[PDB]
Amino acid sequence: AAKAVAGKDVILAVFNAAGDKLLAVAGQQGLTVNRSKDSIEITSKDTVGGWKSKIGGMKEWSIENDGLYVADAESHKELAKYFESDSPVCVKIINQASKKGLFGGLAIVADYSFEAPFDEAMTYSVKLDGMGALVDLTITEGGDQMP
Amino acid sequence: AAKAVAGKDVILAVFNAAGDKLLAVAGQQGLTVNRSKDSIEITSKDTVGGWKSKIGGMKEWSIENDGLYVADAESHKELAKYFESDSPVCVKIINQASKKGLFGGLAIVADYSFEAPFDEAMTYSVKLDGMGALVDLTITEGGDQMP
Amino acid sequence: AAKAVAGKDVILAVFNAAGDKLLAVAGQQGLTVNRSKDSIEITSKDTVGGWKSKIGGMKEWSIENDGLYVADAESHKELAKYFESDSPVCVKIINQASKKGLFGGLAIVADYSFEAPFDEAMTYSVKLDGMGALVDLTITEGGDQMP
Amino acid sequence: AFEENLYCDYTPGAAKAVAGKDVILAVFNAAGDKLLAVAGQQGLTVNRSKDSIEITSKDTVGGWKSKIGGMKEWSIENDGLYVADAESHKELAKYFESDSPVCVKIINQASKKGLFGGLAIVADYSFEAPFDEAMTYSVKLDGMGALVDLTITEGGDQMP
Amino acid sequence: AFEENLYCDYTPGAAKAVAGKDVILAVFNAAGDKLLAVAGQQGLTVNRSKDSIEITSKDTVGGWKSKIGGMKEWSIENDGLYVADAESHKELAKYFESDSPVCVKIINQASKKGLFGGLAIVADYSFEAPFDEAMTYSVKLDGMGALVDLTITEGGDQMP
Amino acid sequence: AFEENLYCDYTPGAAKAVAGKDVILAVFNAAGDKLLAVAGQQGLTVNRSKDSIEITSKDTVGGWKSKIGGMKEWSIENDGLYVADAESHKELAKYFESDSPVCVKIINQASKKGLFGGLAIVADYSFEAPFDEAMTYSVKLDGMGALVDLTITEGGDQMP
Amino acid sequence: AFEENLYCDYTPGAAKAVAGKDVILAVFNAAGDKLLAVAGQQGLTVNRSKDSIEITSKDTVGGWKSKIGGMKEWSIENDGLYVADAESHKELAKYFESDSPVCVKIINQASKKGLFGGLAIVADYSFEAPFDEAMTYSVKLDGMGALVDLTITEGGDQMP
Amino acid sequence: AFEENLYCDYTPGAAKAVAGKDVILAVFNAAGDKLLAVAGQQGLTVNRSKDSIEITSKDTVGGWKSKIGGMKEWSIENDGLYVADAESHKELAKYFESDSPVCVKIINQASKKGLFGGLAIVADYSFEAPFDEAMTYSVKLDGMGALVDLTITEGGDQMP
Amino acid sequence: AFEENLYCDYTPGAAKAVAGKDVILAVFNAAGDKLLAVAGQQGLTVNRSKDSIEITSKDTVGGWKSKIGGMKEWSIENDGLYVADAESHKELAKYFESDSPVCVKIINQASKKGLFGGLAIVADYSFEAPFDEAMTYSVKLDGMGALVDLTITEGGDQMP
Amino acid sequence: AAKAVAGKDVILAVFNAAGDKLLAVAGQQGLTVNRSKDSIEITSKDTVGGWKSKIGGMKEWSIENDGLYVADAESHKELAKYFESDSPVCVKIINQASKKGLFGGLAIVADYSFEAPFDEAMTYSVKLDGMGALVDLTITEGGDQMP
Amino acid sequence: AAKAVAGKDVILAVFNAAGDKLLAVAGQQGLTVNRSKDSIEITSKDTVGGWKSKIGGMKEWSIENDGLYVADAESHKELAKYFESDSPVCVKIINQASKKGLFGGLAIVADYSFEAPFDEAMTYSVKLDGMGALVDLTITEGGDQMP
Amino acid sequence: AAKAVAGKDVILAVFNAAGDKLLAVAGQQGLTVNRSKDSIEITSKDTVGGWKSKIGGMKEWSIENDGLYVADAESHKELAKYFESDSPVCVKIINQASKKGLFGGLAIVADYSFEAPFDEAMTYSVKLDGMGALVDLTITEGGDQMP
Repeated sequence: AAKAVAGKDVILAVFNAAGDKLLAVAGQQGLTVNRSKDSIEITSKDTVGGWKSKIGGMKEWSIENDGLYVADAESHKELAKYFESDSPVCVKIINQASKKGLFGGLAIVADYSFEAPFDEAMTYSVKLDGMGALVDLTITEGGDQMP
Repeated sequence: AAKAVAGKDVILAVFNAAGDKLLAVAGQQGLTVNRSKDSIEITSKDTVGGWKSKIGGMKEWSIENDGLYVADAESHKELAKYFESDSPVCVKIINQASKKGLFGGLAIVADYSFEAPFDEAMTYSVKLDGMGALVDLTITEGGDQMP
Repeated sequence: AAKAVAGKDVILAVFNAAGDKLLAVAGQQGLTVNRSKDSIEITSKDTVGGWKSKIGGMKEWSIENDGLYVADAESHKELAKYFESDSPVCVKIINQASKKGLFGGLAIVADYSFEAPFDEAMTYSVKLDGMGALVDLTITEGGDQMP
Repeated sequence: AFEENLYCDYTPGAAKAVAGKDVILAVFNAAGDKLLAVAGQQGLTVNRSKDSIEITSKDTVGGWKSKIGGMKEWSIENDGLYVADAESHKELAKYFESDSPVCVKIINQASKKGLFGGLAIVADYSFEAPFDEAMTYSVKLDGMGALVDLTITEGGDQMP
Repeated sequence: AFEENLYCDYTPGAAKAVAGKDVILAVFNAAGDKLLAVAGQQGLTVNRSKDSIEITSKDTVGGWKSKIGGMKEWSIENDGLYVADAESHKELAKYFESDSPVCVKIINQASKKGLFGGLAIVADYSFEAPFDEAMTYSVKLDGMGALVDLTITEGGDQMP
Repeated sequence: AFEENLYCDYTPGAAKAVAGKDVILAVFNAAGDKLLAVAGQQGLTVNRSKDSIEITSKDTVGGWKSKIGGMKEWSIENDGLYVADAESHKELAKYFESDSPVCVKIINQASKKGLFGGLAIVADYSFEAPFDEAMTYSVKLDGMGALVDLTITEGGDQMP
Repeated sequence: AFEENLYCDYTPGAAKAVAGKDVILAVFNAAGDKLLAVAGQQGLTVNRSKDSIEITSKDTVGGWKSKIGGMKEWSIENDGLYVADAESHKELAKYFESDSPVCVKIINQASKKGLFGGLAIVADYSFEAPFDEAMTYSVKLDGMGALVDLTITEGGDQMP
Repeated sequence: AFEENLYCDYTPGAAKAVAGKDVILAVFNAAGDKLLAVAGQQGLTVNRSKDSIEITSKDTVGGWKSKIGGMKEWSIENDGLYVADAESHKELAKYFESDSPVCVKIINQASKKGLFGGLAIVADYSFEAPFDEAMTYSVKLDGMGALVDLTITEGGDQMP
Repeated sequence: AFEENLYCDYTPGAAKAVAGKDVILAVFNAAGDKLLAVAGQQGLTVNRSKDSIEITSKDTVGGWKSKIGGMKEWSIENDGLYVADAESHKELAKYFESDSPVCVKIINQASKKGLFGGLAIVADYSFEAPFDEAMTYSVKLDGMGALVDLTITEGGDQMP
Repeated sequence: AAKAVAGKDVILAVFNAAGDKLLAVAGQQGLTVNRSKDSIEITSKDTVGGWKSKIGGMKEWSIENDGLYVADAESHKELAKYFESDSPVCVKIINQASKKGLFGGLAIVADYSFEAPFDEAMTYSVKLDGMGALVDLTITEGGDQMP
Repeated sequence: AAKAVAGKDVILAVFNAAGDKLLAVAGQQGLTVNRSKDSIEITSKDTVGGWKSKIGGMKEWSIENDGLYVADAESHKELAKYFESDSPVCVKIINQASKKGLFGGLAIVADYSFEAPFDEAMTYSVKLDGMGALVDLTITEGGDQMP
Repeated sequence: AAKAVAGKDVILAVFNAAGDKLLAVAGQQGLTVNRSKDSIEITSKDTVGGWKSKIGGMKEWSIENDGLYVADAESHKELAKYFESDSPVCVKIINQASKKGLFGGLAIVADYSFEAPFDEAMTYSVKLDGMGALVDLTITEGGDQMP
């Protein structure tokens, strides 16, 4: 196999308003994807043993991406438009090395903040909150649009 | 393009009481702009799937700025008046290298505090809470009054 | 005796969908097994002494795992299937040095998250919440299927 | 799911629970040919009560109060998200204004088994519009006659 | 918005939710030519109830209590931030002092569709002045007559 | 405050709020020449209620319950910190023991505009002294007639 | 467990506690041969009350009102997780519809000792299905006669 | 405390607050010569109310309801820590069983001024003993007659 | 404990507090020879109330209602952990079923002083078994006559 | 101007009991002045836009000063009396180099704590909670009594 | 005197199920004996002064022990049985250098978790919650059984 | 003056049961004295200004003391007796260099724990919570017994 995938090869990609171009957000430096599921309590004391009973609940997901900020790139000119208009955004995760998509979904820009240290470059941070199903493209055929 | 914006060129500017001067806050050493949106829950389980559904909620913004404190400069004697008079203040974010405005809005001085360590220079911290819309000047035409 | 067990010799393994193959989670780098019990307070102050009285409650367990992520790994292609289908999953802990099983049980994939730096390899994290009893195999006879 | 099920007991002998995301309230349309699930559902409560008449006779040994059972009533409350365009809510309003009996059913949409069917009356059709929330609706149905239990009676599996 | 909607589905088939910031209360002015949106609105409650008369006959097989639907009534509750200078607030006071029946409407200002219009009486017009908050008002309107549902009836879309 | 108000809109077109620290209760002295602000004020509530007389006639088409406007009453709740030697607090007690009507006014200091004036009786003058807090008082006023709304009428703007 | 029990006293002389996971409500089937434990039990409440008749006679020195004991009543409230297919939950419906009295027993399944057995009527068999949890049931039984305390009377220890 | 009080203003013009730790309830002994402060005082509530009589006549212009003041009443509720051997608690019981009126005075021990004196009867003398706390008592006093305030009337300054 | 007690005052001049772990409820057995402390005690509440008769006559100067105290009543509420085999619990049930008055006493087990003795009726004897806790019990006793206060009367200190 | 103020020149001074002597708190090693205001929420959603509305709240202030502790110092025999007597203390902040006062006000000694390491000298910490207005002496005329 | 006691000399010991043997739990590397007493507040402000009156409340204790985990050690084969059976366990803290016992008690295994990093040895952590009195053997005579 | 006080000279001592002997706790390495006062909020907004009004509340104090633990020392054989017997302890903080007492008061032993690290010596920690007045000896005459 590959035995690893270098972190500099997976990127976040945003669909433009018409959906014609998959713009990779410029200045990407970090990325984390959270996928969680709740747990319900079916603990009813008619069962032998001594262990607590649980089942699976609801699933949700989120994405955090931060990096260097340039305000002129078309990718950052779209994130502002989506943020101000409260429109759902289409996000995809691309392994630009193996040329395969990873995870696509609809998200809402929960945060768009950025910092300007005096001895560094102005860095930006983005949080996207999950809106519906996060389609696992590693288990589902298709989803390989490159840009 | 630019591929980056060095942090020593993004500054915070404040409109004076009359509004005729855009005074740059002296002693600036750090700048953080936070922009957040709430996320509402509409999970009703007559919907197929298995992912917890959300929409985007209400938007808010704020600015933190810290640095060296100078007591006699014009800028620092106006933040005192704004804090004391309980008046909204007009704030702007300026890229003093690219000479483009970034974000302007009305803000409230929520925190105006400072520290005087013995073996260092006496530093100040400022927090401004957003009152209403924060205009993204990177997507809107205008907003370039420099000083 | 052994006086110790090297930490690279203890691994986490998962049963496939039909349960005919025990697959070691590819990319394993860390592991933590948490087993906790509740405590009930029975302080009825008709009792001489002066120390607070307690008894035992219910027992829960969970597993934290993390390591390097390989997308094509069939074990990683099965954890996704278990997470998506909300189906209980059979997990086991193997000491590959002594070829002895340690802990097996049914769990729910509560969290399946992964994060990718810019200067490192893409890492993955898994949280498994106990769906009932976790049978310790070091006290009970059996449980030694190796793969 | 193997090793002779030594620690993983996958044997199905019961469910031990029914997730609330699977019990749904359904209403028959005006024609009675289509079962519609009330859209935006988020809660459901079925109350079944029986009156208790006292028959205490003051010439009996003991010291306990004697009681007998009376009549039975049933009611349903259901709240959730309100979408005024859903045809199910375009059906509830017509029943509310027409003062007509309405046919209601409770479906375990995961077990594909009916639970309780009956004829009820829309006693209250109210809803809330918080400024920072989504508009929620509340529905109260008062029973008109017997609530037929489908867990002990055959049939009642019209799924939609 | 592409890849054949493999993961992003924007297809319009419903709303699936109605944000409460999209539903407002509108009041007709005295002359009836201007619909004023009550300024400072923050909460909205609509109550619609029907009684239940019992006709339990002691000669009916079964064991359940028989009923029919009673009289119908309705009411509105509102509350929000109060300014004494707004014209809409300058109309509620006039109606309250004059005992004049007031025409009220519920507007989905997002979908541009009316919901409920009717004549009501201002039963309660109260307000508070908390020292560490903003002075806020609460209004109760008791329904006089039918609550004309605009979701089933055609028309009633005056937005102002 | 400039750039043609491109992002900072300083135009005053309304208040959009009235902070609760601006609405005070004022009481006329015995002579009626001095308006005293009740010292230590921390909370205020004004209740205005109207009764509803039902005229439901069993010969009306429709299906909704008919009601009209009844009689109107009003009351005021105040609470705050109590200092015994304050002139205002030495006057409410006098009105309380003498059972005399007391003239009350609601004043917005920021707008310098009267809101509501009337005659009331102190139906309750109670206060608590928690050990770990400051001793606070509460006053309940019931009004015998017209609560004149100064937001729609001319005059009545005395500040004290 | 040793060192002459210097710091560890394992001596059994009482229970000093009875965990709630050891008290089970059980029901006799229609035939009366099978004792079924109500599946999904999560809470239990036993209420036993007596009335108090007053005999305050004014010709008695003192100043305290005199009372005696009235009649005795008892009831059981039990709530928990609900599965419709369970055998115990299927008799409760049959008992509830048939008005038939039900024999109920409360058992310390850890001590294998009966506590309270008697006849009761199912006054309420209601249940709720929240959308974000498992659907739960609640049961109320009112006692028609004596509740025999098995802790002071010999017998009554059937385990199922 | 200087620089012409440029920033530090001590100048006494009021108290602006009265700490609750300075307000203590005290009772007169049976002989009436010793004023004892109830030990363990932790809470105090002095309620004073006046009834309202309605004089609504259907021939009055306006549109509001007419009322006057009725009869007045007062009561005191004091709770705190309880010790059995204190003289104050060894005097309250003597009043309680003997059903004798007790003279009560509420005193500001800081300003050395009395506030309210009266004659009351212990209508409720209860106390609580939580296991993980100190045992707490509560007292309710109902007055027979006038509650003479000492803030408007001269005198009543005996401290003990 | 020294340096002339300059900062450490070890002189006992009062208690200033009585922890609730030192106040227990004890009952007399059927023979009346053993004082048994209720096992599993965790709470205790003693209520002592007195009625108030109004004697307001409409020819009295003032404005306050005239009141005189009526009859006196007392009651006790206890709760805590329940163990079935405890002797005190095997005595309480016998009194509950037999309608026999029980002699009850409140004991300060630290100071070895009796507090209150009386005769009571077990009005309520209920207990709960939450699934994630220990089975708890609650007892209500209503007094048939005078509750003898032992803090004012000499005697009554039988400790067990 | 000065472009900065050295931190070893900002000191805290306390008025004595009679108010005749402004004592510099002996042992000063640090100083922090916090000034905060609250924020009221006035979101009325009959207003177009999409950004959250706020107004000015309630203002308060506090000071924390820490350093080395000398018990026999006159200033440390005054703080103890104020702390024990529950009396307001008049505090002032001095730029002892520029001979200009900064802020004066009445405060309550909320905390007076001190810690004594084994291998270092005995240090003390003081917290003063503001009772009312913190008068700024930089935008107001006067207030320059040095001692 | 000794003026110190080495930390490699204090050990935790467990009485087995029969109680005939005192087991030194293998792999010990850390101990923590926490003993706390609650405080009840008796502030009644009829008392002169100005300080908050308190009394002593209820007492409790707990033990934390972490170290290397060798599963085959028969000492660990008793901790597992106690954890699974919810039976109280007799615990003694022993100074193997002075040959004196310190603290005996009846405790419950409230937490039994362990960690397996790939670059270290498998470490285990155990929490024991006190069910009643912790007998201090330093004051009381007896309690000197080592094994 | 002194301008400083060495931390190795501020030492904690407690009184024995009879109170005839002042014993310094053997093995102490640290000491912390906390003295706190509450603050009520009395903002009545009929007042001009714009700041928040506060008065002082109740006062209470506490002591933290940790160091090396030696069991045979008589002083540690007195703290254990107090902790077991729930009796108040008279504690005094003295300056063994200037032979001056600082603070005396009654306290309860709220927390008496200790650590046994593998590569260190056994260390102990003590928390004392006072019931009422902590009389400071630096402003009052007396309290000067060293032993």
